[PDB]
Amino acid sequence: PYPPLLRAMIIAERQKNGDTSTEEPMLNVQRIRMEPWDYPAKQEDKGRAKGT
Amino acid sequence: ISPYKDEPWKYLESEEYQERYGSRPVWADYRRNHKGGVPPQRTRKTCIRRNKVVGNPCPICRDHKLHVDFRNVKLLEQFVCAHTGIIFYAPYTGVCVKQHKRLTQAIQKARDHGLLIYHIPQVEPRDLDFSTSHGAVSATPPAPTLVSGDPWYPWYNWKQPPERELSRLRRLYQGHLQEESGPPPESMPK
Amino acid sequence: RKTRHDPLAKSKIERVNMPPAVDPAEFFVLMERYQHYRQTVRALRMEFVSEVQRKVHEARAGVLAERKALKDAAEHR
Amino acid sequence: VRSSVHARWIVGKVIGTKMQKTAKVRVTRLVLDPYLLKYFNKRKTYFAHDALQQCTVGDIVLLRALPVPRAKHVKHELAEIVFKVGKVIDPVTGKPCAGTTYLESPLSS
Amino acid sequence: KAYRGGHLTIRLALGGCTNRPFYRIVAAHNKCPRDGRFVEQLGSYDPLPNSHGEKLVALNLDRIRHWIGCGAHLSKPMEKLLGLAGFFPLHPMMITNAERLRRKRAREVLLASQK
Amino acid sequence: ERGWSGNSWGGISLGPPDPGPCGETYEDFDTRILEVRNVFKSIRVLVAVGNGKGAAGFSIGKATDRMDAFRKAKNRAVHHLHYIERYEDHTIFHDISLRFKRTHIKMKKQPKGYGLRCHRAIITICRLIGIKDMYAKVSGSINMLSLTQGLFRGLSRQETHQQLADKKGLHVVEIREECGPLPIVVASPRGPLRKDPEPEDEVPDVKLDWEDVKTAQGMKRSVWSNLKRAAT
Amino acid sequence: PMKGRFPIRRTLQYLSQGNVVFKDSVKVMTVNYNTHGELGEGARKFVFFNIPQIQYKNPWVQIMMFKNMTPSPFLRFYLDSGEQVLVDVETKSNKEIMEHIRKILGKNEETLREEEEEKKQLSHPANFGPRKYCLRECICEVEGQVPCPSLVPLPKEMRGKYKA
Amino acid sequence: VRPRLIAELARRVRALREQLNRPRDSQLYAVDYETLTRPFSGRRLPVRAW
Amino acid sequence: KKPTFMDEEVQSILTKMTGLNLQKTFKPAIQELKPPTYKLMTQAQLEEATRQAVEAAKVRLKMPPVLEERVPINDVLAEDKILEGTETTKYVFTDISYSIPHRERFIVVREPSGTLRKASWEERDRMIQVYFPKEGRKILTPIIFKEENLRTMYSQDRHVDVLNLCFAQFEPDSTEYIKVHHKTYEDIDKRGKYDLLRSTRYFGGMVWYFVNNKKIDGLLIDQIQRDLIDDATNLVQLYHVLHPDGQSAQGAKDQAAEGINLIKVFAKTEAQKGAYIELTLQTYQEALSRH
RNA sequence: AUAGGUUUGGUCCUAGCCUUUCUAUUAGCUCUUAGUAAGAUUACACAUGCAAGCAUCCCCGUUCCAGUGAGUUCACCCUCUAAAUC
Ligand code: FES
Ligand SMILES: [K+]
Ligand SMILES: [K+]
Ligand SMILES: [Mg+2]
Ligand SMILES: [Mg+2]
Ligand SMILES: [Mg+2]
Ligand SMILES: [Mg+2]
Ligand SMILES: [Mg+2]
Ligand SMILES: [Zn+2]
Repeated sequence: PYPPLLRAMIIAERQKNGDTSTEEPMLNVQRIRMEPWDYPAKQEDKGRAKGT
Repeated sequence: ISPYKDEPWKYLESEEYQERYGSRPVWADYRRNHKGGVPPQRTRKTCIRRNKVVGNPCPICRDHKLHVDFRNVKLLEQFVCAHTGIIFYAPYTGVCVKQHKRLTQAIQKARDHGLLIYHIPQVEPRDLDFSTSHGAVSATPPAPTLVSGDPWYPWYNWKQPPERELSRLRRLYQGHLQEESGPPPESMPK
Repeated sequence: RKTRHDPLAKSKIERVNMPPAVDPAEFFVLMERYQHYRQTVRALRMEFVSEVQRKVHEARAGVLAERKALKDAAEHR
Repeated sequence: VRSSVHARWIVGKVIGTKMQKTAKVRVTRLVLDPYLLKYFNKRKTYFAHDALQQCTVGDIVLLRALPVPRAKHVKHELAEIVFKVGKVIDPVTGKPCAGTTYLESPLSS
Repeated sequence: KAYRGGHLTIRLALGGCTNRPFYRIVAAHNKCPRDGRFVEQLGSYDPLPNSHGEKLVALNLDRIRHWIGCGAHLSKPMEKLLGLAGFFPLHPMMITNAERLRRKRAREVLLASQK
Repeated sequence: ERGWSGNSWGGISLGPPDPGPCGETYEDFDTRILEVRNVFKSIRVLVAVGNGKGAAGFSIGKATDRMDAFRKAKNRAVHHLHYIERYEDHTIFHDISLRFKRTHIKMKKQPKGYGLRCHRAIITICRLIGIKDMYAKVSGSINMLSLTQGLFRGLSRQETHQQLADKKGLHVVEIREECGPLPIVVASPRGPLRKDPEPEDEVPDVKLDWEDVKTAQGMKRSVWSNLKRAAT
Repeated sequence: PMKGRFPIRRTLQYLSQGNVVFKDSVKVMTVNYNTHGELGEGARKFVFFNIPQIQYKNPWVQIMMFKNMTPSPFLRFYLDSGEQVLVDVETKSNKEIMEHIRKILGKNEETLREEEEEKKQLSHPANFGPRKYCLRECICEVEGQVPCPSLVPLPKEMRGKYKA
Repeated sequence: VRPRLIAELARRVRALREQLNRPRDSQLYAVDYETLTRPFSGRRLPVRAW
Repeated sequence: KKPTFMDEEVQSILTKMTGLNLQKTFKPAIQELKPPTYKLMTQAQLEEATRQAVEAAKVRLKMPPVLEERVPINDVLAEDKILEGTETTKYVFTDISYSIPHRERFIVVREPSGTLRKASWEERDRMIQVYFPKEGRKILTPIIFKEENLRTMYSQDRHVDVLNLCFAQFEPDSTEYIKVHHKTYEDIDKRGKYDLLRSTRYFGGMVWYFVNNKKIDGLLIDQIQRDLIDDATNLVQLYHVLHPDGQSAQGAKDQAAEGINLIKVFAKTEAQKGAYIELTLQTYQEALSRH
């Protein structure tokens, strides 16, 4: 579900624009893959300690 | 001690006031003493210090029967321009800063009480359209969770972890553990 | 604040930051809550980005903008 | 987006032709005096590429910005000669003129 | 001004006077001072209850959405404020702190009962 | 009551003028001292008289004794009275720029309640005349006699709205911001009305004063301008 | 007094009185006019009275004048596209020239009002900041809110000195 | 503008000296197991790794 | 259907009944004064200026719309019971996006119990004034609107000032606006001060209120005494159209009443003080004959 | 500037200087309370104590914040286009 205020704003905009649909606004999370925090990162992008 | 303290306006309709001032404002004959042709841009703070009057008291302080009260509309009118409706600045009449502040407060109070006439402009409406059909002021359709009494998201509620995960955490944090917390109280304890 | 060239204080050389202890159940519940919250926030952020890009595209190559451009050119001619 | 040169279209008088394929042009703008509130002429010198070397001292020319500067000071090219010095053609009637007098009458055509 | 790296973030800039705080919701470079240069003011927040017993929060929702869509980050207090407004889901730490307070008050009530 | 300063004769009242030999009383007239000078010894006094209702004048009196000079100047002033036309009996009919010898006087008509923001001698003379609202600036040599002469000349040479209406044969209509777009006809010609309108001068060729334009544009910065002062 | 004939021309009010705001296409305006000849009279007045106003409303447009180069006066506008607009102004009054140029190459009042409304949005009345940019500095200036401690001391319970 | 050539020389020299004096993995990631500190820098490792 | 207040017909009759007095409409205001300007004009130019002033007055006298009392806002967006007890004071969230009508602007309240609800009308107006200040409007209700100060205002015959303050302070559909306007109208009717509102934009609303409450007797009598007979006949016609099922309407239809006969029929049918209406009408007719 | 004092035996003109107004620093004398704001003269030299950590090791940060005004048209607009956030 959308957050309460954002859902209310979406519904209000639809009703203002003439749309009378009763379908709930919904956030797609199929494209959001929450990768575990311990997954290996890209070592190629990592830095190196400087010589001192 | 003034006998007009309870009803200050009476003093302005008494014959003593007419003899002293006539029809001119109470500040008409006052003159500030200063060096130069250009006076200081502010008046003295007060003519009365520790219950002692200064040599040249201002028009208000020189008459103890003159009371600055929001009901004494006739007195307050003398310190407001009749053509522009603006309160004179203190150097204009020579009133001290304290009496000027008191006069300004009394004039504002009288205007707020409808006792002193002042210009009220005619203004335009705040909004161009007065419709009240928008959802911001109308009723939004309730969400299914609100109808069912469930939290907006399932993760707002406490779910007891499985025993295996708790044991895994206990192994991960050996020697650095607190007492395990059970489900919290359903309502806020009173 | 200190720069990288400023020496460390001598009263802190033996300082050891002991990690805080962990409540397992609250830890697990908090981890799940963070995962869900970040998922929702990322979805909202992608939608906002899409709206911003759509508004930019409608401002540049929008149908109303193109109609206005053609009308202005015709008026000039 | 079409050029990195600030001044895109400018009109000036040619004041120098001693450089090869380059005309030194004087451009006047109107600048308000902040105190007197009167408009005075402010001058600026521009170098314009003249490939054919058809510019003469004193003629009024139009300069168009180059897509990029071709030299340190050459940022413009000669789009056209608005008024050839002593060889002005009246734009309104299209007839040659010498000052305010017609060399060839409009009625003749 | 050019900062090494950095990003835009929507945060609270503290103004007001001693013992009277007030916050301006501003989108600013993360490296800039707290009350220094900002890109745009996106709202305000008065943390002191007024004569009506209300904490007033003003949010420029259109511009907030625009700057979030432009890649701006959010400070944690702003995430909590937006969760309170209902613009975002409630932040996990609000829920966790509510549960902690519930347990603490339950312990206090149990102490009272034991006494 | 003191005059302009504690030790100054200027601004001090001399009382009503004496009854004249003609048999006329002047109890409604007030006399004010404008200048006292030692003539090398005798005393020369410049005084002004006025009834506060448009009738005013000024005179010089020379005598060995100061009081005799006062009396002579007052009695001669009452017999050389000007009449000053007043717009609504509080201000002048229009702005007046004049130069008498080396003394320049720029006077500006002002709305009601504006007060007398003018040279102190001009304030005294206006009070004698009955003018209550006006602005005045004096430039060049500040010579009291020249100032008085120029002031009286300019005030006596002002054209009223009725005179302008008769001259142009047209309605003189007043526009007030406080009254909105309502046209207030303040004067109409006694004779017939001309049917052709005034030329709509696209840009009039008027002589503007740099001080007024500078004040209007906000470039005037004087610390001495618009200072708070006692009622005048 | 102010120097020169028609000193009103050198006041900001007159300079702002102009009604010609060129479209963004215009870059250069050349004014060829004759110092003598009755048929060019308006053009001379156009140079005398209205060029300052046009330049004031169009600071970035290069305005250039030419004298006694052609038998008749004319105006030429150069546009960014390279198109040239020739306006014959012989026998025309200065007001007529202003109206013509406003009609053919001047922004209409609709565009100007749209621009003004766009400028309005930049100064949001709800924003708090210095008076140079915002109506109010602090929320304490709003009635009903907790006032500034500078003017009204806060209660002892709300002050850290007496909370510590 | 008066050129700043010493800055050019310094940056080039520092780049060369950093490319030629690279610390190796055996030096960077060595550890003193008794104190659990890096000999290269002297910084101690976090407690949770000990 | 029954005519609305904003209908072209009703607006035309109310506009004609209000009148247009340029001196009262553009009375000299007490404010910062500037030196007046002067123009030399012919008769034709003066007439042009007069008609332009008439147009300006017509724009100024535009009647405000008459609106019904707004329904209270009682809507709940969410109930997050987890937040109950975590806060002591409510949070008010106002969406200050500039290009939104104030009646479409989302304003919400998170209460201490955790309920996210929509702000009430009073809270909405207060927040709008806080963040979009309007000249003449105060965030806190001025004390002039207390009924004691309102009696004082009425005693000073400053009803127009009261209505201007009400328009500046309250929304047209708010309860306070309706109550103050109705109280002012009641005072005017009780003390016969209708002329105070003539040539003002509130006269139409006052007439609408009187007609809808069936208390036009005093206004009709005042109009007859002021020889505004056309206004009285138009008032009777407006009463009939607003109440076409009333006894006066059928009486006028049956007796074919036009002009003065309409007033007579109304006085005989649906007048609370029809006797005095008849007396005043008879006196007006007698004076007309004598003149 | 609403101006005023001052040249001469005297008048007028020209012209300087000063007075009246509002700020800031310092000095003399004097000084009760509460709140708020502001706070080395010196790019002269500095005792002493703190001002940068975090983190399952890698990295990241210490290039920020804070300070000063020595030097001084590197600050603003357009074009192009690195690094950084999404
Ligand atoms: S300036 Fe707002 S609290 Fe002080
Ligand atoms: K790290
Ligand atoms: K410096
Ligand atoms: Mg003295
Ligand atoms: Mg001098
Ligand atoms: Mg001497
Ligand atoms: Mg001291
Ligand atoms: Mg990149
Ligand atoms: Zn006093």
